[PDB]
Amino acid sequence: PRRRVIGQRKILPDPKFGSELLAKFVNILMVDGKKSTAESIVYSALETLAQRSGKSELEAFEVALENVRPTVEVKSRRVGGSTYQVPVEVRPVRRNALAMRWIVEAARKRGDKSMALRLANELSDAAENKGTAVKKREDVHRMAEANKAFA
Amino acid sequence: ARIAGINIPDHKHAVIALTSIYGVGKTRSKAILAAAGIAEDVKISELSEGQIDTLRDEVAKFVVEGDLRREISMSIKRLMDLGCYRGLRHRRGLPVRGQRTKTNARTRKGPRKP
Amino acid sequence: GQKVHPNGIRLGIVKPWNSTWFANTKEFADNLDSDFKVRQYLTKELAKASVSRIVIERPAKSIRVTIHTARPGIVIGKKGEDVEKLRKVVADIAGVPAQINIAEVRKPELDAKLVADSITSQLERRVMFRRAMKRAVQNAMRLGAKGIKVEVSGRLGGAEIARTEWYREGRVPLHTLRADIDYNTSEAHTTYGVIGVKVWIFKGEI
Amino acid sequence: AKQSMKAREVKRVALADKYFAKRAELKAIISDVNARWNAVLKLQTLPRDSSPSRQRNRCRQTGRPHGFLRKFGLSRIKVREAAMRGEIPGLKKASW
Amino acid sequence: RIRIRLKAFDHRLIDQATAEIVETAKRTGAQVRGPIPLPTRKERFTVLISPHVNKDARDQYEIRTHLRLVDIVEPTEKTVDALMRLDLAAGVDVQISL
Amino acid sequence: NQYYGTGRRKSSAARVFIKPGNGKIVINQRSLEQYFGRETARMVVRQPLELVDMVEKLDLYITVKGGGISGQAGAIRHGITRALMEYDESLRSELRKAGFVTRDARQVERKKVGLRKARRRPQFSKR
Amino acid sequence: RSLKKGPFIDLHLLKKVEKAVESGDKKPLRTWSRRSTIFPNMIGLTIAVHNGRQHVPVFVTDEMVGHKLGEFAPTRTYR
RNA sequence: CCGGCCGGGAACUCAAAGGAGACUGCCAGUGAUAAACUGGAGGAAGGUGGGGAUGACGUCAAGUCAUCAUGGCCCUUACGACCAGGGCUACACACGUGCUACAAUGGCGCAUACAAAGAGAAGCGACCUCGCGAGAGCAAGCGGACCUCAUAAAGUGCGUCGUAGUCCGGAUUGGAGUCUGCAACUCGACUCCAUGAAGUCGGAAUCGCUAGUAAUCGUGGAUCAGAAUGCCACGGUGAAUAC
Ligand SMILES: [Mg+2]
Ligand SMILES: [Mg+2]
Ligand SMILES: [Mg+2]
Ligand SMILES: [Mg+2]
Ligand SMILES: [Mg+2]
Ligand SMILES: [Mg+2]
Ligand SMILES: [Mg+2]
Ligand SMILES: [Mg+2]
Ligand SMILES: [Mg+2]
Ligand SMILES: [Mg+2]
Repeated sequence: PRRRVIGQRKILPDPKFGSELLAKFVNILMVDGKKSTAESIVYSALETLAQRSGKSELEAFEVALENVRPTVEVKSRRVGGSTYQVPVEVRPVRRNALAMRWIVEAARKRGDKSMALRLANELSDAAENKGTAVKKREDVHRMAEANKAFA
Repeated sequence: ARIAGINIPDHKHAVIALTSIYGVGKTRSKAILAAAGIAEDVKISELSEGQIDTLRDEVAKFVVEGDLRREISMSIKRLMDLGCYRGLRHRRGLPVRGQRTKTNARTRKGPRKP
Repeated sequence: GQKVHPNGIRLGIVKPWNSTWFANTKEFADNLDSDFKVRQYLTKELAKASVSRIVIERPAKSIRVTIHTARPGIVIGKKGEDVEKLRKVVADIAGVPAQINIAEVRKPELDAKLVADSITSQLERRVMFRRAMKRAVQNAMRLGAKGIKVEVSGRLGGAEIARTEWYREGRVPLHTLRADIDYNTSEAHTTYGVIGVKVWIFKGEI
Repeated sequence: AKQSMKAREVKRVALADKYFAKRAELKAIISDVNARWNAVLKLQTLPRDSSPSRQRNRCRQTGRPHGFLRKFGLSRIKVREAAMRGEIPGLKKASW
Repeated sequence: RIRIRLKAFDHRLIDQATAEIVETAKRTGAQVRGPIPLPTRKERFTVLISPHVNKDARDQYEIRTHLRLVDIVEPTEKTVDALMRLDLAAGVDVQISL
Repeated sequence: NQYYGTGRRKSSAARVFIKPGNGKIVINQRSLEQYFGRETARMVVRQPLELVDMVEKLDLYITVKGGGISGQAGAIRHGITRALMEYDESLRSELRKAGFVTRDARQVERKKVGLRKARRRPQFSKR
Repeated sequence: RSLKKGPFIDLHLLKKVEKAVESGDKKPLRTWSRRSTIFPNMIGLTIAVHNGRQHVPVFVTDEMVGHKLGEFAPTRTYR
């Protein structure tokens, strides 16, 4: 990205619900390239969220997710000697690229017995925005807006 | 549920439990639940004392626990007595089997200090 | 010290191979050495026979041996003698029997190895290294050569501190694989050290 | 690389087939379920250099005992010194 | 009834003793189940390039070995005189039996 | 006549034969399931019948060797759209748009001396 | 621990031990053969086992049997 | 004999020789009507398609007199040569590179699908039989798209384990062996039975990689009697991210 600007590879809208969104989710959660066993845990955790919320599938993900999405974020900036934390209103496409990055990240750092379990409770805490990841939204806003000044 | 050793184990699947003994390690275990003829994934619940003492006799067959320790130590003391290489090394607190000492001996050398 | 051998990288294309034979491991071994032994003995013999390149081929239980020289009648001797005393011991060395073929070297000033060898032969006669290189170069542009270059190396003349000094005249694309390039090599064993010659001769393309 | 060390290696191949391979085969069967008159092994009192595993494997031209290849019987150094003059049939810098 | 295995390191060549053998058959007696290509085995010798040190340098040479099959079905005593005494090609390896 | 399409992808190569009939699928003499219908991408072997219909209209007995679970299911996938050949080239346009027509030329890249594996570079420190 | 089918010992050492037994033990007994498996027929004797600079005296005993001579003649002096 | 297995079949898979194909050339946007870029078309492949080979003149008296060669130097009944045994494997430590982990995206048992690329006669070694096993005896085919190494592992099934220094992790050590080789004490590699350290994710600091890549999973090979967590090759599954 010095000069060679780029687009964004696109992935294969999810083998069950037909969404690209969840297809990035699985990947995010995927590890050592185990797609075979990746969605396995994502569907089962979307299954515990399924009826443990009733609300359904599609829409229960959409909300829980809706919370851990950030609107703004700071961005380093080494100028006259100092690093200068500069706020910048962040784009939609990433606005949840994180939200998912955090939601996944939040569940591994957790006590539940299994990944389906862990992941489930994160979505659910996030449903009522009171989980680890939602806090990462909070502390991200709280980081910018302190740099409210710079703009 | 005592058996063989001072040890008083049990409360999960069998084959696993038996490993508790200092002298049985999975194979000697499988072999005993088979030589005494008992289910191998069963807890002690349902497991009658009547069965437990049949096993107790099976393990009685090998040098487990206390005796094993002593016999195993006698083996090491014999070494040292003979003033051989494999013993000169036991006394000097370093790897017996040739492993390098120039680095990474640690396990057989105790946490490094000065 | 970071150029690919010019001959080597060509082989696949435009450049031949000075051993064509086939063998299957078990004998590939003994074979390779047999070769070294013939190119060894023959070079020390045909030293002053301006020999430019000696090819070898074993066809089933035979060894042929071809000899590119620029003085055929010296290699051959009196109506066929020298060829014998050679052939003889050449077939003796390789064990299996041997013919021998004397290829004539047309316009030797174009044969790299024969150029180097002269530059070498001269430095040991004790001649101005600069002069020799320049002579060599010309006689080649003279006879066509769409390019050439020779460089020597170290204790050039005497210098306790060693040099190289090249001399490119014409064209010499050591990157173009089509390019016919004849590259070879000769060292001179002087009284003050060992000077190494590399000659490139650019002959065309396709 | 040091005549003497070369020479050593030649006498090694020499004896390697005088006794061993030949006379030493009397140990393969002489030590198999044929039971015992223990003279059987004892007989390993022969030249020492007479065993084949005692042969190093040296560059056929220079004697270098490292970087050797059974195909060409040469050190990687000489392999390439010849490779780039054809010298080795069918052998060329390759890619893929 | 008689197949001749064929191998040499150079390809712009092996299929020339091939199409010579095959030709020096059909014209004569004849038959020949066409010349078959067959897996060319390729040895790969990769060695350190520096006289000393620099394990990251190295040359990567190879040796392609090419095969050709032949297979002649009608052994005409004439075609036998055609394989024999009409042949050569120093760098090629021929195998008459199997 | 047997109306055929090859198709192949990374190390695998599948041959897809077509013949109007049912909604049954043979591969290496297997049920769509008994080979990998019940693993990652059963849905993709069928896939090449989306904007082009079947549900039980046309038949397909195939084979395939080389590569793996998803290479073999990619190879076949190619061969189907390739066999839809015969049934005109009207349908072989939204098969472009589908992407199914292309040959996924992504190969395993070599392990190249000096590295650990193609790209992977030996970690280094200066001192 | 190796050997499996026919324990090993050098001939010169073995017949250096009958040059003692039937004859009575002489002074210490020199062999460089640190490979040889120690035998019962050696108990009570002393074998001088080379280690680099000299031969270390070793009184064979009712349990140095299976082991080698080299096992009782340290080769690396570390103080 | 439900075994491409036998007739055949020359279609297909492949095999290896020879061919065409991609040029910013086509529409268009941008840009000075230019170069170029960008988007679209068709196309297996669009913008040097993917990768490799190829490393200019030169910089570091950079590395190599131990691969070899060689000027000078020095030893020469010793600085040379031969033999045994030892040593290069030492061990308060420090640093570099790596391998194995701390575990349920996992361990375990049983069932079970799908590779690629190499290797080989002083070789690869089937089959059978013995041995829990490593291995062993006997013995076929194979100079090899035929035969052998050779049952890929991740994966998917069931089941079990239920967050514990654990059914995680396997160091260390004891005991008993197996094979190579005159020879496994120093110091070989494997195996069976016990043994079950540290380790619950790693301070300051720091590295790799932009796509079939990283990450992970197995496979072969050169050296080699024997001795790979190294090295060189191979395909399996398969990301994230670039304002
Ligand atoms: Mg350490
Ligand atoms: Mg010398
Ligand atoms: Mg050796
Ligand atoms: Mg890979
Ligand atoms: Mg310098
Ligand atoms: Mg230096
Ligand atoms: Mg000299
Ligand atoms: Mg050393
Ligand atoms: Mg375990
Ligand atoms: Mg971990």
